[PDB]
Amino acid sequence: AHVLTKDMIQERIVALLESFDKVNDAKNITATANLTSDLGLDSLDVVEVVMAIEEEFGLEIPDHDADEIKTVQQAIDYVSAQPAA
Amino acid sequence: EHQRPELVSFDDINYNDHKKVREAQESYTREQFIRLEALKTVRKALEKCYEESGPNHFEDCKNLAEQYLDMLPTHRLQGYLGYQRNDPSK
Amino acid sequence: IRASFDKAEEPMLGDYPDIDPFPAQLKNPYKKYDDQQDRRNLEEPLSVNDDLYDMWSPDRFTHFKNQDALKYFIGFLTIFFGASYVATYFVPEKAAIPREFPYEGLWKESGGTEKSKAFFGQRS
Amino acid sequence: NYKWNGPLPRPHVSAGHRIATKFLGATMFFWMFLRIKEEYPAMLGLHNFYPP
Amino acid sequence: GRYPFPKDVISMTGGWWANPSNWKLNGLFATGIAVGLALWVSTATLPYTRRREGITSESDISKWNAAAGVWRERHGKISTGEA
Amino acid sequence: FPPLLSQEDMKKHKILLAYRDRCAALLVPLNECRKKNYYMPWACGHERHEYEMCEVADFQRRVKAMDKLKAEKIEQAKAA
Repeated sequence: AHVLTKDMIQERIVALLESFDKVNDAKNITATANLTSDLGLDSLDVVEVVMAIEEEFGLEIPDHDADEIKTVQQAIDYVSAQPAA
Repeated sequence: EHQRPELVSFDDINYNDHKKVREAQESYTREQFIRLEALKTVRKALEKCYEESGPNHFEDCKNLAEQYLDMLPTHRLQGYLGYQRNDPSK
Repeated sequence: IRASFDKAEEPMLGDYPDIDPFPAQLKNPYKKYDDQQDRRNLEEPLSVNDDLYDMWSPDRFTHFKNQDALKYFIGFLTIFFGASYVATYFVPEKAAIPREFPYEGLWKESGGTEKSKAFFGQRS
Repeated sequence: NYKWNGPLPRPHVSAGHRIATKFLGATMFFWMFLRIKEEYPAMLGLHNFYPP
Repeated sequence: GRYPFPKDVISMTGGWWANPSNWKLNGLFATGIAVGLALWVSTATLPYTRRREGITSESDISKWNAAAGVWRERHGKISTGEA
Repeated sequence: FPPLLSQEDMKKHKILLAYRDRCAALLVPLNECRKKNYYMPWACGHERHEYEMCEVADFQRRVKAMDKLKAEKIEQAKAA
């Protein structure tokens, strides 16, 4: 078997947003950055981001938590809160 | 021990004493089981015909098979009441 | 309220609150109720005729309308059986004879009698 | 997990499974080439039974 | 997974993960029953088994058909196909 | 064209209902041939080829029968 870790969740989201094109930069990204302002993402762009977030993690999420994860650390702690890796 | 009590009809037994009436009921009962054993025995033989025959059972024991199917409506429990509660030729 | 019998059960109650029934299976699962097994928060006013809106109620498929889907099923029936009956007019006959049998069709072999030959006999 | 968002490596399978793949895949087409050859007039459909 | 389970209840199946310590020992008993069951049954069922084809003679069954004819002629029975 | 069996010959070897015809003569050792082996398909092939050839020769007269069945079927349409 295999067990998820924190830094796995970290490096996945970092390398995830490295492959996206409407990001601002490749060096601005932190563990505490805003998705919207610190990465230049739109209201509509972040939804495509979260779509890739849910597909790449495997796990799917509702719309209720969709505007809950507006910064990177919120999304990391969210996905680490679920036991389905 | 294999005892054999006698057979008593329901005709001319004076339906007031319980002795002859109950004996006649039990006689017409046990004799009906004797009649049933013919059906059971011919079934036991007919299946053995089917066991040995294989394909040609159609012509080996057709008479045994229709013997079974003819005995079927006339070999069962039928009640002592029906002959007791009624009289033919009347 | 919702269905026919639901409105045909309204004038019975005298002190029940008459809530709107809704199938709990068709509530979304991602809301976090008390009973996660039944998508049900604790002090929820149950429906008159609860057990057709339980999770233990039958499934109640949601894509097609019931009355609409009945038409699709009978259409599948018709397109099978009618065209199969049409193919009975379009069938070609076969090329050989059905095969015959000796001993006057083996009527003696399937038991039988000369009197009972009519209920036997295969292509003598 | 060493690679993220790059080319995935060649997978590592053990020898005992891949030899069984080679074995059963050999036997399958070998058995085919037996049976097709052995019934090649019949299996393909030939020598019709209708008198000319 | 190995989530924690309440060890208080005793089930006939054992429960969640029944791995009792003397399984090498108790298996010596039950299999000793099991083998000891089967050969004890197989002998006991032995006189109740028989060979299906060839238990009696054809002559017996043909004479039984003869007895069928003797019965049926006395009852005066038409064939199945006579009308 | 193998000869027809006797009546006791059908009654002896316990030949199945559908199999009892003119062509049954090659059958009664064939199954017996099969009794020597254990129904293994690589064995006893020449005699099943014989039984088949018997039956294909029967098939050709089955077809020539069904051919003969149709000329008067045309002639009945030629009644007008």
